[PDB]
Amino acid sequence: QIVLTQSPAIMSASPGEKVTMTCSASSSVTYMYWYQQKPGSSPRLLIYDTSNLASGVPVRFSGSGSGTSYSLTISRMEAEDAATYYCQQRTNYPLTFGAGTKLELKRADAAPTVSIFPPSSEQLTSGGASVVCFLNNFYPKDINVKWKIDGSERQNGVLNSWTDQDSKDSTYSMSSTLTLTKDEYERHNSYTCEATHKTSTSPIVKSFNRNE
Amino acid sequence: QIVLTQSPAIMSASPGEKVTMTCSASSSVTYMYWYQQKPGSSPRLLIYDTSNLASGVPVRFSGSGSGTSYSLTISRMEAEDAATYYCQQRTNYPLTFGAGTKLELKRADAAPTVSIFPPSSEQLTSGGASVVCFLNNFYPKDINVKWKIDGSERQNGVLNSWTDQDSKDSTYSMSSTLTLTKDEYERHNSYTCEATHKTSTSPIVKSFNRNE
Amino acid sequence: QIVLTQSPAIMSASPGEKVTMTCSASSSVTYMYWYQQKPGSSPRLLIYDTSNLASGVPVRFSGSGSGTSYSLTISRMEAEDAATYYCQQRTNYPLTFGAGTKLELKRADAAPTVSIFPPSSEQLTSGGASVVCFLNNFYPKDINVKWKIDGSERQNGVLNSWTDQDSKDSTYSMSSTLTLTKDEYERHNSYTCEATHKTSTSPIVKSFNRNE
Amino acid sequence: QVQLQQPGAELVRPGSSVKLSCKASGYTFTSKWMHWVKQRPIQGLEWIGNIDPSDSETHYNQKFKDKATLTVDKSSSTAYMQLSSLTSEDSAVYYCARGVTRGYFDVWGTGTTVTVSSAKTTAPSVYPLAPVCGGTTGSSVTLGCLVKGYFPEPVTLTWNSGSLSSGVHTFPALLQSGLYTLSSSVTVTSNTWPSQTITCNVAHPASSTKVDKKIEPR
Amino acid sequence: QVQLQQPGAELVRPGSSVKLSCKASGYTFTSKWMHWVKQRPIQGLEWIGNIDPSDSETHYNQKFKDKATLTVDKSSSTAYMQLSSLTSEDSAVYYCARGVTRGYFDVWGTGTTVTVSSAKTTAPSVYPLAPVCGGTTGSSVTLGCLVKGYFPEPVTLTWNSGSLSSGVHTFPALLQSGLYTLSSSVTVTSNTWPSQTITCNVAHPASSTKVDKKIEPR
Amino acid sequence: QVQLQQPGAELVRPGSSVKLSCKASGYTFTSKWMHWVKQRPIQGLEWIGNIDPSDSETHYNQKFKDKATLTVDKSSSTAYMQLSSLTSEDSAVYYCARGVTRGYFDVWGTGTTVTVSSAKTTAPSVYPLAPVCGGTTGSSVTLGCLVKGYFPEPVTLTWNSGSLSSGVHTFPALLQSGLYTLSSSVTVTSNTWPSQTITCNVAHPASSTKVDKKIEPR
Repeated sequence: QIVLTQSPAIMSASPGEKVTMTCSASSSVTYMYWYQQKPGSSPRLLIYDTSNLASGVPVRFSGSGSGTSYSLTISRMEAEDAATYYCQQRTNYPLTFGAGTKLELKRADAAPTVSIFPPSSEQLTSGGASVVCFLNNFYPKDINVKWKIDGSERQNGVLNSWTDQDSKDSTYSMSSTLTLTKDEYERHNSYTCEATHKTSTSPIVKSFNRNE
Repeated sequence: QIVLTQSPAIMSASPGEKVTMTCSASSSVTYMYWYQQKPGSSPRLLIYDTSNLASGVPVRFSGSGSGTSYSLTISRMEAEDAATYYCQQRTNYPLTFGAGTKLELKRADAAPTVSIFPPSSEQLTSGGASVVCFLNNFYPKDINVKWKIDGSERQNGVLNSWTDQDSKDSTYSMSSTLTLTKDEYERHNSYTCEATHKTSTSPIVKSFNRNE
Repeated sequence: QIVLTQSPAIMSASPGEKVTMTCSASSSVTYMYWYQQKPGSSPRLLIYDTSNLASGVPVRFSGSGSGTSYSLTISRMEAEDAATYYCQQRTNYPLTFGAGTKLELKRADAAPTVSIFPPSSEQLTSGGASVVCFLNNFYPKDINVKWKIDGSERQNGVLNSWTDQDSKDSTYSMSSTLTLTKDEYERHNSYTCEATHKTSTSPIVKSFNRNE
Repeated sequence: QVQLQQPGAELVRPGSSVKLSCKASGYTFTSKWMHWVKQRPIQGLEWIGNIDPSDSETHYNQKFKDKATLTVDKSSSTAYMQLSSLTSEDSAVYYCARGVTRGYFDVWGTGTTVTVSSAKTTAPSVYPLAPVCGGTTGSSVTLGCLVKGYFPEPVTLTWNSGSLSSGVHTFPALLQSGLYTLSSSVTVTSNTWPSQTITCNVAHPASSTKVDKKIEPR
Repeated sequence: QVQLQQPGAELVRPGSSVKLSCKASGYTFTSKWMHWVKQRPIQGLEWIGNIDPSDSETHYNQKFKDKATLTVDKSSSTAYMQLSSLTSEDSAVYYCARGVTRGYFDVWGTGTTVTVSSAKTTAPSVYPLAPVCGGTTGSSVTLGCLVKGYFPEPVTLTWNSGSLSSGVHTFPALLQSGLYTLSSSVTVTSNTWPSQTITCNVAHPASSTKVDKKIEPR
Repeated sequence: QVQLQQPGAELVRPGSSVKLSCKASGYTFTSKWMHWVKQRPIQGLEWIGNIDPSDSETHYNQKFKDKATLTVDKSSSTAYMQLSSLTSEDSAVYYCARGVTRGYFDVWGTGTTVTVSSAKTTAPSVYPLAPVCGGTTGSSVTLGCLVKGYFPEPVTLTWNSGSLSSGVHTFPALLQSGLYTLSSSVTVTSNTWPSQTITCNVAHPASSTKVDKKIEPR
């Protein structure tokens, strides 16, 4: 019945430095358990009974704490450690997990690359028109999209999907797609997708015209 | 009679990381004392006799050292710790303080917002003319102002006042005001206040015209 | 016969923070030795027999490790510590060194200043023409140069020389020089040297014309 | 050694029931506790219950009664979990888990993704995405392949039958009223396109579809 | 518990004298040492001296003789400090301080700000600051209220009688030949101004002034 | 105390031999091991061998036989090293080194730079670098002095006979087919040039050259 809060929610650390992750319990807890989950894979046990390590766990992970405050410490951050980490408790059945500390790998500031695509003739045949705007290779994850039709902003019918952090260059990529009807698409001419990133206040602008 | 130098003078640290502050004495000292002063409040005792903590002091502050070199260490930096910290000595009567280590809170680079204001008609009635240029929300504190009248720079009669770091967004704000007479104001037309910040080499320029 | 790899190759650390440098051996080693070499000076012994310090070595350097993995740790980084550090082994005669961990001092991002110079009349007398482009005061060291003649890129005959990190402002400077013949120089008019730095994606462009 | 195999995905309409299994090997099944955990997109891990086959002990999370009924087959070999109710709330990844006594887990199963939806299995579409009429800025051209309106997951998207893989960003699908929408981008130099052939290939096992769409210049 | 109350501010001309006090409660006054500390803008904390009422022990900083004369009233209750000379150098914040023996301090007083100036008490002015003729760039409009030529400190500046407080930057006053100058900025959206009323309110207790100035569009 | 002096630079053609020496003082020469180390630009430190004069023990690196022949003169005083082969591979900085037994070093010598080249000793040129025709952007003007085609190293470049040193960047020379090329930049304000005289001074000891070139405006 105990509620476990893991802090912070999103971690950003560079390879080769000390990493301290913390979990906090509502009331007194006797033993703590930690779990690692890499993207697209089953979770695994790292630490059991507050401090002891599981078999197969590399010598860099450490755990400590008591009562309400507990910590998982990584002495030296490695590339294969970029994963989500979870709190785990008992002596209160349930038997609950934490929110999940997402350890993300640090990268030097990256600027997004934008490519806007007009709706295909095959979709315009069916009666639908989806304008796809690709936002590729940027750091960090947080970014804002703004669809502008003839200057006026559009909010409904927008689809936004992000990718997980890349294993090679450690950058994020997202796909922005606005869905419209054949009638709604042909009424207007200019279509713009704007990217508002932390790297620059000036929006990265890619646009096209329908009549052309 | 001992001179105590605290180093560094201005500290910049992000929440949740180790903070080491140092004080250095001219000659041998037996015991050291540390004092915290938050903006707009009376100072208080943190550490007494080099290492012992005062009553009411949160469990994160620590002290150590000997002879000439002494240190105050904060294991984990919190938001309510942004304050000025002072050295304190005896066995040499006086009985002197250090310069004062100003612990400022760290924030992601912020760009200044500029708003220039023409002198009010109420002041122009009296015979004075003050052109006020507000520089709002920027990080860090260090910034340069440049008043340009018709292109030519003005240096005398300039008033510059800074604010303390904000509790919510952790940004600095300053007020630039140039005072002129009614005769000096009406002789020229163009009035410009330029902001030279670390964020961008290009000055943030806001200006107006008198005749308009 | 043991191969020693020092990691990383180039270190970047700010004054007043913990510095951990590591050397790795091919097989088991009994004792390790470390060597400091400042630019334009003879190397010197810092650590002998894994942990013991040499005479004259300041109290901030430390060493530890065993078997294959060994470390040199600097507790607090100082300005006079910016040097190349080398691994050293025996019990395997040779008696080999590591690659060399270059400890470089950290500085707040600096933008390059470019000055392009046309070939002197004294050299044009001999029949040669060297266009010199100076790239001064930038951080970090890594930068790209691009010579453009009338728009077209030139790659052969380019000479690039870097300086060591400055002791005062901690910035790098490089000299780019393209060598051409009197015939090759007078056939074209426009000459451009472009600087591609990490600070800005937009190249810093300085150019001139021959006929003018 | 210790392996806890469980089927890929189950797709069942609201109201009806699902019987999940977990084929356990690498250890003595009747010795160690078997636990079950539910994981949702952005809500975290939720523990359901656990069975000991010994000594038959069946624990449950009070919030999961009586949505889950746990039983164990011991011959053969597996641990069973029946979900009775089935609502849109139930749509999540369900994990098998081994543990030595209450209450922590050593090894986790492959995980079965359960999708509770009234939607029917449908074939994909596949559309070619070509750059603006004229030329692309720079030296690197960007191409795309849009797959709109398909159920259920997944779809295998490969460029040039498997000859192109470098610089490819495949974006995860999102639910849009019963039918998924997936997109993928590829960045190559201007010397390869449109001089050489580039084709996006999409296959859907649930509908037996094989589409090869060539990106023609506008 | 332990509280060391002392008056707000004292304003005395050069040449004359000041008698500072410190009302002590929460502990036995006659048991613990009483210290006095002077703090200047950008020069740091400077210790003046300390009295023990027991056992009457009065220590002084050699640099502060005989500018300060320390005495203690024990009935009532307070610790006194008379500054004799008074120059522009003396203008600082003076702190009361409790301590157990020499020479460190546990609890500090509220602090009395002393201003040594030949200037006379004067009423404020208050001026409305309006943006450029036409329109403001963006969606957020910026307004100001300039208070020029007042003595002494402080001045309470509130927007809309206390209804507006979010996004307000009040800038500290600076000394400009006997009379202070203070400014304050406020950032609000264009849908509120000039559709709704915005008024800056300034009150000065030393002159009994109450000014409400409405920012009219140019 | 302990000093290991060795000559500046040696310049010998391919095929012929070099005899390096190391004048040792500050300690008993016949007590501590003498080691020799080769350092190349971007390849790291390479240990060559070591002699004990006691007890005459001469160790060698297997990769350095028989390119190096180590002998010791004990009177006088020095440790000798003869390089027999000499190729373009040998061009490096050779270090003297003291150590107590095998196999680490306490104190290092000044280092002798050896250049194996078929090139002949040649005089420098010196050329004045003036900014663009008209004016320079900003307030700080930039001037240069290009030295092209000289052998061997080094060249001493000073501005205004030694009166100008602030804001001067001297760039290391690079090998360009037998003859070196060196450049240096200087940043000064527009009020000094061309109002005052600026002159770059270059001296080459191997050719007995002294050039003073004045930068005239274009």
